[PDB]
Amino acid sequence: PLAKDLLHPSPEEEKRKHKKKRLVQSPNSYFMDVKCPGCYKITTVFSHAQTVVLCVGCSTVLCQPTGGKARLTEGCSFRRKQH
Amino acid sequence: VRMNVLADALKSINNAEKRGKRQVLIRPCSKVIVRFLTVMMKHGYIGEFEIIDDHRAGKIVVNLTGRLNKCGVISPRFDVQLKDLEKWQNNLLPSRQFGFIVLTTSAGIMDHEEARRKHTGGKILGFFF
Amino acid sequence: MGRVRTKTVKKAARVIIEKYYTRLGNDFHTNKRVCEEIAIIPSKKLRNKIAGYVTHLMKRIQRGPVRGISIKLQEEERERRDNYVPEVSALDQEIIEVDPDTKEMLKLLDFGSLSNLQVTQPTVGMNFK
Amino acid sequence: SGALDVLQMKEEDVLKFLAAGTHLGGTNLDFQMEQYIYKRKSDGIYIINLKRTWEKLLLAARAIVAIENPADVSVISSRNTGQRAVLKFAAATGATPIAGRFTPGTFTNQIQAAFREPRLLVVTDPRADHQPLTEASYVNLPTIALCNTDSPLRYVDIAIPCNNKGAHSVGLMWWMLAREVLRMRGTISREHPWEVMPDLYFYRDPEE
Amino acid sequence: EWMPVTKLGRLVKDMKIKSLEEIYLFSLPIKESEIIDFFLGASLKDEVLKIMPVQKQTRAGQRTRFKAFVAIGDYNGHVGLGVKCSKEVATAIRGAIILAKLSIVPVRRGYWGNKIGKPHTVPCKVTGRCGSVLVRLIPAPRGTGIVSAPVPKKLLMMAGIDDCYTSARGCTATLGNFAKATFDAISKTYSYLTPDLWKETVFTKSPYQEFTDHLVKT
Amino acid sequence: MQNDAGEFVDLYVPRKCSASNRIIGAKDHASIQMNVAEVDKVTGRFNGQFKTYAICGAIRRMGESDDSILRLAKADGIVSKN
Amino acid sequence: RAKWRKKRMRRLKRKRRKMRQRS
Amino acid sequence: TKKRRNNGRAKKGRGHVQPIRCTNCARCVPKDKAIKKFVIRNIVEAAAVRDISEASVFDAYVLPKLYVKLHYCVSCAIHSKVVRNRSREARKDRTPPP
Amino acid sequence: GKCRGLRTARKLRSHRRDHKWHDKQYKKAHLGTALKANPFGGASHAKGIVLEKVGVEAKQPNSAIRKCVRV
RNA sequence: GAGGUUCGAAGACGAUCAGAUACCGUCGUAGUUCCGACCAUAAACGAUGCCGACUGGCGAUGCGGCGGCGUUAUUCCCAUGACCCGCCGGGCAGCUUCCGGGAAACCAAAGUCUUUGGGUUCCGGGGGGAGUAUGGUUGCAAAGCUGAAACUUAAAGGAAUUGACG
Ligand SMILES: [Mg+2]
Ligand SMILES: [Mg+2]
Ligand SMILES: [Mg+2]
Ligand SMILES: [Mg+2]
Ligand SMILES: [Mg+2]
Ligand SMILES: [Mg+2]
Ligand SMILES: [Mg+2]
Ligand SMILES: [Mg+2]
Repeated sequence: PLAKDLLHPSPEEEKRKHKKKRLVQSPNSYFMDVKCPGCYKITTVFSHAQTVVLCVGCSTVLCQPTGGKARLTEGCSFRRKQH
Repeated sequence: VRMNVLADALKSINNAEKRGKRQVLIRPCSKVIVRFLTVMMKHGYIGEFEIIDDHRAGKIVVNLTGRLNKCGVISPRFDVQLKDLEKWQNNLLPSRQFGFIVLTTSAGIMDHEEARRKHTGGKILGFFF
Repeated sequence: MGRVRTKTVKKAARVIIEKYYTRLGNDFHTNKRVCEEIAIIPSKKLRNKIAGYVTHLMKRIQRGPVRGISIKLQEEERERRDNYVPEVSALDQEIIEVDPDTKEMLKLLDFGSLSNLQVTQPTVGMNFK
Repeated sequence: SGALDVLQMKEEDVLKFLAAGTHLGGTNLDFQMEQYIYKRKSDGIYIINLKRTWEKLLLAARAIVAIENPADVSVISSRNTGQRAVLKFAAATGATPIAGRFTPGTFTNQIQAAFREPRLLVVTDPRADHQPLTEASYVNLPTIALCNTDSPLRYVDIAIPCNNKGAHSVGLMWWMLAREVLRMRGTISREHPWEVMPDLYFYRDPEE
Repeated sequence: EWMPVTKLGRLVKDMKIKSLEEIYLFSLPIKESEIIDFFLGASLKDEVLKIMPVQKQTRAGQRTRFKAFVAIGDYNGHVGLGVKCSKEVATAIRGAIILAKLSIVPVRRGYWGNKIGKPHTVPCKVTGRCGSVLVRLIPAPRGTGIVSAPVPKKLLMMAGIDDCYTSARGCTATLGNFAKATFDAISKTYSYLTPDLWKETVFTKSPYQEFTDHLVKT
Repeated sequence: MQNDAGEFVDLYVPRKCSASNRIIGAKDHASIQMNVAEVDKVTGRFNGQFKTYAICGAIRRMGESDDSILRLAKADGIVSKN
Repeated sequence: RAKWRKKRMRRLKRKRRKMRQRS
Repeated sequence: TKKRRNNGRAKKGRGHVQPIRCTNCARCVPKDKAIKKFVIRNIVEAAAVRDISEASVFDAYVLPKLYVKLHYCVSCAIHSKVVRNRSREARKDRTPPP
Repeated sequence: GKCRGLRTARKLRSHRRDHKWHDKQYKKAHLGTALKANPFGGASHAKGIVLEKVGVEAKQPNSAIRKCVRV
């Protein structure tokens, strides 16, 4: 109301805004660099997966896909932090 | 759909200044927008606007002031032949004492006064006053 | 049925009492001819009819004080009640029942004060649609 | 008001605000009041920022003080919790009180016993005593209010964000206003506290 | 003789406020017709517009009661419109003048185009509209006089507009809101926000505030 | 409003809301003009002068006024950095 | 009613078809 | 002159919606329209409760209830005083107040 | 709404054309009928022979006999 | 063409009524039921064209997503799932207000309109005559679609007001 400094919007109130509605359009998605228990190999899985992500090794299956984010299998880690 | 990107924008910067809104952003952006807003900047009709560069189209964010009663847009850009320029600025502006028909001639985008100093006609865009 | 009172009576009655609470009592025939003194009531019916509420308002007063009424003792009584006060109304000894978030408000203030903060239970919310 | 140095928030003051619960708002939130809040807890009770709560409090002070003749400040309460309060700042400042019914156009009418062309309102709840605010549209009446989180801000110069619900809290505000308005100019040191307690300011239920 | 009950009233009769421009400035409600009678003694000539008989219906015949409109102005800046309904014609008129008197406003007048001499017309093309009907007031080069229907001419001639072409429509017959639409036309001259204004206001005290000493009277 | 001879015509220059720059009516009775005092700088005490400060009707009936009081007040150094 | 005159004419015209078609 | 914004009807977001014939006039009405009482009347009523609770072979005994979904066309709803006919301001106030 | 475009000079002309066979005052003037129907063949006055004198009875609210001529 | 549960134009009687070829009764044909062709209209109604922009609140809910603080359960957790508390998109809706509209009733939109034009589709120009005549066309036909005039006519109408009678 009568004074919203649109150009310098505080970090919180872009994350409560639909991706394209923001001041600059950025995504709300991410890749995660995933461990899994058997192999030490790290796959570069994208959160919003669509497909089933299989291990570079073989046997294990990492990510069942669902509506939004991917369902990691049972006991496996991930790493956002980048860019 | 988005046919005319002025009408789009100018509605939303008339239509804030009624509510007394301090500043507004305009979603699509354009060259023509910038070039016609910078005209409004000179006669005072707005303050400094700061264009965001979303990689695609552009957004702008217009500092408003109280001063703009209305800005509108003549949607088809009729071709104004300099003899008509009067007959327009009669029936499209509140007085002969202020009010600015922004149009677009041979020598750039500008108000009607500046097309008259250079003695050119061209295509009407809109008007603020 | 026959007799509910008229506003010449209800108003005059209430206004005698406002002005002669001390003079009147809870009898009829006494305050009956008090009214002959302190007023110029022309008709005997009315003269007499007025000492109507003059009694019906004393029978009320002893039992209770009217929510809206004219009185001297009550106004005097009210002043006395107002003066009485605790030495500190809001001191609340030592230790206020404070939420952790409330503690957070103090931190932004940067003030430091004594207080244990407890947060407990599920976030039930309020009401049952 | 923004007390850059001297007329700062202090500590003895803050404990009052906490004790009475003047920061504990209502469950709900009229957006005009999202400037004056920091969190809601669980349950769903909003928390007013005692810093802003005060700045504003002085802001009303500056404005009442501004009034050259102190007896042309109307001070209203219709809800009872202010009834006592308003009389008591009114007596402290020498301002003019209206407790109970905001009576028919005391602002309009050159015939009713009460008119008054006062130059500032003060009100307990905009929500409740909501005539005088509206009559304050027909005269050029600024208007201080003792808003909650749940309170519309049609016609208020300035909103003091508080509880205005538990009598206990109300009084405090009618104090602090009274206090500041006499500290500013009047007849208090700044350094020393009052003769006057709060206890005087926040009503009594039928008790004795 | 007065008995000014309103403070704004008191200040007027003791040569305290100099010109009503000092009232309008602060947007204060005039509420005593005699005020405007101080402050525009003589001048202020008062023309009735219409005496239209309304009438409401009841178990026995029809209550008939008259509605007078009156226009007021000083051929120099200030004009007003008063509409009073009463049981009798002379009461209506007399007591409509009392309202018109109250509800007078100043009209800002401007200039054709060449910026010379004294102000003969309206600054902008203002419009004003009352329930359907609407009246537009177009600026006007000197000599043209007023170019309208009778009724807006009789309000504009009063305002001290010398020249204006108008454009009106709706149900222009319904005189009341022929005249009330072209009340709000000439009110909204001074609401027109032009470059000519556009300078931040210096600001000044107030009558209540300067003279607050004399109101608590001595 | 000058003319040829710099001649200030127009019987008054209206006030003008502080919050919208929008010109405040002749008969806009929901106008305000809030006078707000300053202090000595050290002790307290309104002594000196005055932050005058106007607002139209429309902004009041919108609900703002106090949003638009603060923002001005804290520009004018009365309020500060909450 | 409306419905019962639209139904009048849609009976009456049908008599002019019949009357006409004879000749 | 739209009387009820809603139309006394409670449709919105649809088209032809199940019709139901009334429990009095036998008159056809929509489901969203139509007044819908649902009576939980005791079988025995107020009087006989204690005749029957004496004569009962069993001890105590709760007694059953009829669960009828009454279901009136508006005609019979008004004629037989289920609803009434309110003021312009009142028409709106949709709460159900005992 | 209206068509508003810039190479729409016809859709407009041809719009404002036909939406005159819904005017009443032109469908007298431009159709045919009028010239065909009015005994006065588009002509201001006309001459004719008086074949008898006939009184006409005026329309209810005003009773009287009007005194006309069959021509 | 199949079938005949009820209801039920038409149709038969009983009453009611001055009469009732009506209502209220008792029968019951076409049809309502199915499968196959046509017909192409509703008060087919939100009496609101479709796309597109902008302008306030506040509650609710359907779906999806996202986040969190809960716990019932459910298991050692889990996964869940079921409740709670948030946010986000787009859905059906509600209230509230001197945005602003709006003849008015009213309308987050019927707002942005003498401060007149974002794109475009349709379509009305006093009432009847008349949705008639005639012409054309589709249809097996009811009818559908297209669709005049002479003549007459001063209001017909809409929104709200008091009345006054139900
Ligand atoms: Mg034959
Ligand atoms: Mg349907
Ligand atoms: Mg068959
Ligand atoms: Mg039957
Ligand atoms: Mg159709
Ligand atoms: Mg429309
Ligand atoms: Mg248009
Ligand atoms: Mg016609």
